[PDB]
Amino acid sequence: YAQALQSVPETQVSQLDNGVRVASEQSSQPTCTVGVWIDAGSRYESEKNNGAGYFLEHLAFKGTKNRPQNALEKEVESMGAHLNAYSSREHTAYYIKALSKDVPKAVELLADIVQNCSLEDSQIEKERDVIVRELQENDTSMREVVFNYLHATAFQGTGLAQSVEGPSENIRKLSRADLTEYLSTHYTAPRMVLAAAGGVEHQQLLELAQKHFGGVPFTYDDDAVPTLSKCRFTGSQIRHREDGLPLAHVAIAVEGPGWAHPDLVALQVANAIIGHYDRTYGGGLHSSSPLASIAVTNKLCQSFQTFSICYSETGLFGFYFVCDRMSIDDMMFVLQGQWMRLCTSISESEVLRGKNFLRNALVSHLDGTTPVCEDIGRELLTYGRRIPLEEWEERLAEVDARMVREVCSKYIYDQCPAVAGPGPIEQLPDYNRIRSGMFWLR
Amino acid sequence: AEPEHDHRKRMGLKMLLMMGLLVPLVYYMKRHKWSVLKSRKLAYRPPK
Repeated sequence: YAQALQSVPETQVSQLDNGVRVASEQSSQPTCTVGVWIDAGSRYESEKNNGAGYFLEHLAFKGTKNRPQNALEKEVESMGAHLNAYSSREHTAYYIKALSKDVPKAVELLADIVQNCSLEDSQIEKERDVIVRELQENDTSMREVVFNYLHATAFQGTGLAQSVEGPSENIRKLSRADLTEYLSTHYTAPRMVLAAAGGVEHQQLLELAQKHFGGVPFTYDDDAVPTLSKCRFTGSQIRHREDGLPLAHVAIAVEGPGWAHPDLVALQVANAIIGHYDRTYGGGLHSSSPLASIAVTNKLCQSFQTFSICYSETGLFGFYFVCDRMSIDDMMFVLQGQWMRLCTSISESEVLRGKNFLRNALVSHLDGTTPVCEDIGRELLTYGRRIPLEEWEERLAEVDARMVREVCSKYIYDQCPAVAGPGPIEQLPDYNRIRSGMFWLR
Repeated sequence: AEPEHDHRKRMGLKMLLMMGLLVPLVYYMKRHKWSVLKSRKLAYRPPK
């Protein structure tokens, strides 16, 4: 096993005199996947600039000037490659997955987008009303709105608080320009990463990137990556009630450390211990995760999940559950209680499993090519380099009970959390109450 | 008629210094706790 980790192929990385960092992992695999992961997002958007990164993602495929729509797609389809991607708050990417026999072809394609997007003013005015609809859809996904609102209040006033999607008013008025104003501003090599995994031979990649990414940095600026304005965490709540809904969602959380921080490990292990439930499972007998157990015994929630969504310099360590208009309270109580237990009297026998549970997701986090690239894509971008499963291993193969306690308490005990809840929540008690739920009557 | 006199006023003294000290304290506490509401803000957002 440990030998399995060790025998795992190191990841190659080397940047350009340009700025791009080119890394990737090699295997036997005929197939592969490759992508450019920009340090771009919504967080990087303004009050009138909010949306672009998206409105963008949405035209990032409809063509380039070199090869308009019908052709790009036709060139992509025709070769059997899958060009997919996203755009978060501090992370955007565009990956393709071909047969490795296309590294140089995929790579070019990549470059031709991140650099030259048609942005056909006529293509835009359509994607405009497309998003405005696609947004109206994102909307009844209470499973999400509940998170944005969480951000909305959790980081109220700052850049994170703005949703990756952006207000309707902006998407209704973004200019042919503003998009380009976004592209040319953030889409730069120093903040972009060319990563891939499959059967590829690094050098061949390099040269192709080093070949299609003929970027040239004059000024000292161009070679420098701006650090972002710190976002003020604001223990508070935001309630979008509506007893008209099947059920209510609740999401509460404390400020997260930020990728960098070594504790995100022990912390990650934390979330391992209470994990998540979801009525389909098969376990009123579940592992320690009482939140799970108790969730069953007393039919607390339809589903609950723990999360340590983190960013560059901040984060959101919490939990989110969905429950009938009626059992909302008992749930919080039982749940929030767990946090306490967690960082007041957690045991070794517990952390033991936690770890292994993480070590399982730790591994399965890297299941295939696309996913591997993700980490590489990410790793570098947010951490600085690539964290080997051999490393993560030790990182979290050395977290003892007393360490979890010391950690969670450090970020949960008597901290002012941010709660978010849409739906028939008449039953969720005020703040003070869920607030004094942060300290255990030890 | 009332030997307690002194003992009774001295007492009164202290009693007055506690009110002085205690009531504000709990006043903060009362406000501290209500701010959640005093602060608060509504908004009606139907779909149209």
